[PDB]
Amino acid sequence: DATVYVGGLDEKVSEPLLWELFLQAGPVVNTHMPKDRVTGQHQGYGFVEFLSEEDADYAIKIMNMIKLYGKPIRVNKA
Amino acid sequence: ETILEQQRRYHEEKERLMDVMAKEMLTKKSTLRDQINSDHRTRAMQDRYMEVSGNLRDLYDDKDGLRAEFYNRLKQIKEFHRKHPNEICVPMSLKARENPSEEAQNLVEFTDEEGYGRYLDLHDCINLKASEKLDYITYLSIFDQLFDIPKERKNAEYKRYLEMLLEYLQDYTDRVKPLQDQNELFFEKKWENGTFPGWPKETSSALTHAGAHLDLSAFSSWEELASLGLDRLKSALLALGLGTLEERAQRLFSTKSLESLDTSLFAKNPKSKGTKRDTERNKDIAFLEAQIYEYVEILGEQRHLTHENVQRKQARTGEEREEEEEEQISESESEDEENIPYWLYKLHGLNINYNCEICGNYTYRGPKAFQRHFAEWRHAHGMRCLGIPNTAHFANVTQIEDAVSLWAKLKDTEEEYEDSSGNVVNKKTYEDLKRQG
Amino acid sequence: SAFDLDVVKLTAQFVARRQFLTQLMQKEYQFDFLRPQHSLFNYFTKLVEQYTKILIPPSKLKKREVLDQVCYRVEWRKKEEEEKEKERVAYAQIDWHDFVVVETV
Amino acid sequence: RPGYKVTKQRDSEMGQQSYPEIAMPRHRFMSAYEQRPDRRWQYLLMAAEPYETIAFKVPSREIDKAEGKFWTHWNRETKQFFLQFHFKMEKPPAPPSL
Repeated sequence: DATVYVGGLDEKVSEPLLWELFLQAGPVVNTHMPKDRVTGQHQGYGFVEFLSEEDADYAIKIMNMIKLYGKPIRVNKA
Repeated sequence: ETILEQQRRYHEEKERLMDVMAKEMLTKKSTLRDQINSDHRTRAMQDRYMEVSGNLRDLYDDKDGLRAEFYNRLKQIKEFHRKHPNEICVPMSLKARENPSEEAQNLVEFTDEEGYGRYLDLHDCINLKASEKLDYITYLSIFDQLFDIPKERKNAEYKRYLEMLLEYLQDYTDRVKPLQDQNELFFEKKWENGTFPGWPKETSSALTHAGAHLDLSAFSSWEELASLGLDRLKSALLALGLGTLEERAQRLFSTKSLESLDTSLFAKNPKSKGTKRDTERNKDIAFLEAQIYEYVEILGEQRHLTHENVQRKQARTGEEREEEEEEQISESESEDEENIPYWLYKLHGLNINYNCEICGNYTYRGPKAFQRHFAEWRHAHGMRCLGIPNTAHFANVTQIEDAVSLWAKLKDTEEEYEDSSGNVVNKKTYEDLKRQG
Repeated sequence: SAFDLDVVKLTAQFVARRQFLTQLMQKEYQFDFLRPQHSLFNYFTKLVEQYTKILIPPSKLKKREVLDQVCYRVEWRKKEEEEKEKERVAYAQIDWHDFVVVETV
Repeated sequence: RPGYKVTKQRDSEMGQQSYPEIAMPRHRFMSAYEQRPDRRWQYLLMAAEPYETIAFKVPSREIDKAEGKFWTHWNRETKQFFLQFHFKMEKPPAPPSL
């Protein structure tokens, strides 16, 4: 479970408000939030690696309460 | 004890069992069908369902999925029917109490376990859905009844008997297939065209062992049919019929191994000292021979099936035979119900052998990595679940032992009684003397 | 629940052989299950029946047959649901604005 | 009272000869408020995959709108209208509606 997939975001969000955002729950050890080079903008889906698995299963339970730019945030195991 | 209640519980349990084996017969009609078909060829009277039903594996309108499991459930139903027969047996063999029922009124207990523990004690399917076997027969295992070469009744292993047979004929001119050709002999051939002389010792012994095997195999592969019924049927056929062998030329044969002109001399020969001697010495063997005969007849389909198998395996190559064996094996041991930087790593200090003792005596290839083990999910699980709380304090030592004494290293007022002696007296103690005072 | 069970089954035992209970009620809130109002009453009607049954063949049972019986009991929707689902999908997924009428009533 | 009945006929194995892909017709009451000019009446539209849709104007506010015809059995199919009052002779390809 150490990693999660996160959908439905707005590009003003970046890797930092994800950092800050999910460490509110529990620390994101490895952050991945693609920067698209071609048009220089984000599609808004994320992958998160944690310290171990327990962090991330609690993360499955609590985790999908985040709302990025008035809008819904997908978090599921991976 | 009011017998009414006991007899009641009995009829109820019987009902429960009938319902269970009926639910089974429902999910997979084959269970009955299979059984019934065999029964058909033992007790000719038996009425059997429409062929269409059998094929489509349906009982009324719905065609059920085709299913080791069939046999399993058949043995389970076997033990169920045993229970039922027992209960049926024992069964064949007011204010006063309501007052005593008032006994021990004050118990805070929920009681939902009489029909539920029984219904449950006899139903399909672990936590949820892993093992089809009921709690009733949870330790029932077919592999302790069938060998791998028998494939739960598909084949019967006769290689062993081919060995013993070679030992019996004192040669090697006999091949597995020629041996099976010999077995085929078994209403008149096994009697009038015997492989060996039927008065030979080795031969009679062999025949005994083989007969026993075939019979046990028979009833083993068809649990659902009443074994005692079959046994008695055969025995009565043996006694009542078996001058059963008659020839228009030689007359009547006797299993004395001689013929007889007419029935008259045949009867007056059944009292003679000769026949008395023989029937008194070779009785068990004759009877066993007969059983081998009738049981092999009832298993003609299995005999053929195996002979076929033999020829196949025989005509295989090496790889083929190997893969086939693999298949038989898998079928045997399967659940009855399915669910470059070389100097870089030295410089950085990695790929160097190291071990953490508290974690599964685990191995770590780098010192930076092991230093990262100190803050981890699993490492903290071992600590905290071990009873050693997770904090930096312990972020050094690996061995389970030392941190136990470290955690032991990790983990009183005076209320003045009135006699001026209670300056040694504790708060709670003086409160207790408040309740006493 | 052992108490309730026991009293139900006892009053059911006597009630199975119906005047002793109708006298007990007038002689002695424990037997409140006697009225069809109290839910448990129903289960009561069961037990008594059962006991009434034991009085039936008080005769031995000498039951192949058991198997035949269980088969007959066995003998004694999904697809439909599926088809319906399909219908709902298509109905929901066709142009109700592609009109081409002929007459009127 | 008085009710309407429609008898819609379909192809005679002429073109349907060319894969269990939704292989009955469906009816719905549509308001003329939406069209590809004038409006104010309903239409009893009937549709089948290949063939073209069909409509029937219903000036009367209510006709044959019954009251608990059957004994409340719940296979919604598509809606109360379809199960309540339609028949699909699939063997002859005749759709009756009333």
